[PDB]
Amino acid sequence: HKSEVAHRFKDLGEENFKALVLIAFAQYLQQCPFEDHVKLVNEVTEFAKTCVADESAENCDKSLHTLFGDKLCTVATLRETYGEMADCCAKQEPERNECFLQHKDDNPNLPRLVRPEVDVMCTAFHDNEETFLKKYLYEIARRHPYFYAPELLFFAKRYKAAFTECCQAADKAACLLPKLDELRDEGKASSAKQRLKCASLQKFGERAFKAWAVARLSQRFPKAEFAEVSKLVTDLTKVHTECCHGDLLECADDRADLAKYICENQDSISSKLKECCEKPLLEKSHCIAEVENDEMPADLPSLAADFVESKDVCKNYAEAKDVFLGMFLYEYARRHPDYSVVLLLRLAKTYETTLEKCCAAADPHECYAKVFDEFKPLVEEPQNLIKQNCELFEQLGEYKFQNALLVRYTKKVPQVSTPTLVEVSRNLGKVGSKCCKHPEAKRMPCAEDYLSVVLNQLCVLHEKTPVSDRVTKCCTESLVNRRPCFSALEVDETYVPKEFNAETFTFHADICTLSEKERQIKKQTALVELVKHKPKATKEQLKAVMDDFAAFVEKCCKADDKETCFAEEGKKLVAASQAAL
Ligand SMILES: CCCCCCCCCCCCCCCC(=O)O
Ligand SMILES: CCCCCCCCCCCCCCCC(=O)O
Ligand SMILES: CCCCCCCCCCCCCCCC(=O)O
Repeated sequence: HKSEVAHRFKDLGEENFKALVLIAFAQYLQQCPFEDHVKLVNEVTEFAKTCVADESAENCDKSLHTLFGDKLCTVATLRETYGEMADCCAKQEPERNECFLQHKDDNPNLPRLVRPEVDVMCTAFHDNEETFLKKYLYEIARRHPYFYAPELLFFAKRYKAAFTECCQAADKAACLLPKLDELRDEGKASSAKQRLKCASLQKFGERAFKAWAVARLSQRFPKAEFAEVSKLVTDLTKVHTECCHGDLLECADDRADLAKYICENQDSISSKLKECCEKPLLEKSHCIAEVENDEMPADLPSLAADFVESKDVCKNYAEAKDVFLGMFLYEYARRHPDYSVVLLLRLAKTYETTLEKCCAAADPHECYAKVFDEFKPLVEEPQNLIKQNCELFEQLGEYKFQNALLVRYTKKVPQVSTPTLVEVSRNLGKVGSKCCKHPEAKRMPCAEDYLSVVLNQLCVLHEKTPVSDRVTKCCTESLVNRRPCFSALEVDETYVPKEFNAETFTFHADICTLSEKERQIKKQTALVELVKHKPKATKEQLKAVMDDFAAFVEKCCKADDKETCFAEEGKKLVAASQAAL
């Protein structure tokens, strides 16, 4: 490997290379139009081929970062369009690439990407599949310049498959529009997981990330020995640390080294890696990162002997505290793939707190004898919440569950924006649909994973437009204490009922012509404003108003002169409601 471009061209293949080069340029030159990028990509790609033919051909022995930066420095308009970015070109290499990284604009001033109609889309897809897809890949790459390029490429190919299938189905939109929604939401979620892992690492440090990773790796690979699990956690932590810094190639090399290491030591890690490890380099690490938990060994004893009963608990602990705590987490974790990672972490902190206390007390052995009892309420807490909220979802269906949640959280934090209360409640309810379909034992991991993105989105919005101290508390706590801080929120008894607005509770006959989605949203917005206006209102009372409201909408979406019914019956609904409440 005298030629890093040649070697990359050979590993990836022409198609993948072209796409990844496009994404890379799109992420740095975020205001250059599609056609400049296509020219760059073809220039780099002709050049690549030259080095494949002959690794000694001129400039082929240069560094990927060298060639990338030289090409950025060739763009004629660099100073006029990107100002400071052009000053990077004056640097010699190690710092030039670090300079360009710094001048990527996260969330730049760009107008929202409007979804064309299905038949406009499918026609452009048929008419010129290549430019349709790549022009859209360019549009996403340039608005998400830190999005890991191959994860973005993985998404692109699922769009290609979605268009391929649904554009030749005789009912185009009912096929395609759902798949575009799932992709849009997986995209925003995966993006938000990235941004969350990197802020947690910054705030709380390496130890806390390594704790989290021990728990997760141990659930995944319950047959690995501890020393193999800690080797992995150390390499994971180096990988995550380098990928947060956001340099594409340094992240991609670290991720490949780890995937390579895992695929070579498969029989010391998990038996479910065969297929991932037969895939090409581009896809290996991604496949492994999503692999199912291995089945745990049958012969697994109690943790009591090593962690509670053994004399030498304090001595083994004091000799390497984190190592001992990590062993405890490893042994607990691999027996419980049914626990959320953060429940495992509460348990480990409990074990830690008790050892710190007990190993300095008169009789340590007696002191930590019953440490396992302290785990019981922590375990039961999220289990019981899932029991209760999934029972509710079983009774109500998704929509009516979402409305239960609206009432619940509007009352707890009625200063929150109505649009925000509505979105997070809809979203919480979808977490019910997804997670309450699992058997009891998969439910906690499902909840943890989807709640972490609903609650980050929550805390992101609130950082920007603060509203409640209590919410800021829950948002700035450890990721281990986030969800339970939110669960501990109580009804705000300080809230002054908001003033009646007539317009707020006036409806027009165009609600009959909205989608199911749009109707629901306008009703749920009404429900929030209802609770915001009458916060002491009882569930029985609330029900009585929603039944009449529901009755009202039906009647006037059935009437000759729809709009008169809305103004006239509405006068009767509003006055009836104001009486009863
Ligand atoms: C002339 C410079 C052009 C830019 C070169 C683009 C580099 C793309 C390489 C990305 C490596 C992708 C391999 C996947 C690694 C992984 O996630 O496991
Ligand atoms: C392979 C060993 C890695 C190190 C393992 C350390 C285990 C620590 C257990 C306590 C978990 C606490 C999670 C973060 C909370 C805090 O920062 O106090
Ligand atoms: C911008 C600020 C937004 C704040 C929105 C507050 C609404 C509360 C959301 C908390 C729900 C999280 C799940 C907790 C489950 C439970 O109730 O036990």
